[PDB]
Amino acid sequence: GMTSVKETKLYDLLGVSPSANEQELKKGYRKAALKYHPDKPTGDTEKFKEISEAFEILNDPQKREIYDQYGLEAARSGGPSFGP
Repeated sequence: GMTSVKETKLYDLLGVSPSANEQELKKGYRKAALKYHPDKPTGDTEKFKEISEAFEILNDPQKREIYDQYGLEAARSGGPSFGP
């Protein structure tokens, strides 16, 4: 895909590189899931879900763009949902 995003963290959340292929995503996902697994004492469930969400944002041109423009918080919210 096109890396039209602000941060390449989306790839880091999948444990893959910008030009990663499907095989990379699968193996990286297991690595990332092993990294942000809720078994970790901090209990990062949001980060575990963020793994999939990152790919979903990266795989979706709408949220991909929103990520570039505003960032992850906006992209994951489906837009600049930042009220006063």
